[PDB]
Amino acid sequence: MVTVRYYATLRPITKKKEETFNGISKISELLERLKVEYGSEFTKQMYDGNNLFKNVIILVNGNNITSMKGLDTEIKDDDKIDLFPPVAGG
Repeated sequence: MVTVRYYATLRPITKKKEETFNGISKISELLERLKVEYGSEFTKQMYDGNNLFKNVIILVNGNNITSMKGLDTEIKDDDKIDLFPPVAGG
């Protein structure tokens, strides 16, 4: 199982702070999963202006993906993802 943390508008969107997931082993599939599971309400609540994911900040197993991989980023055995609100959001 993989643990995911919410800090951005996603928190008040799902009414939670932490939850587990299964089936996701990559960031690319993870992000797309959030928009689907949470629906458009999440994508819109996060989309401020034009783009959001382009500024979105996600930490994989405690580390920025920008300093490694973009959408092909993978998670470690630890399985831990963090979602924070981008400078464009809010």
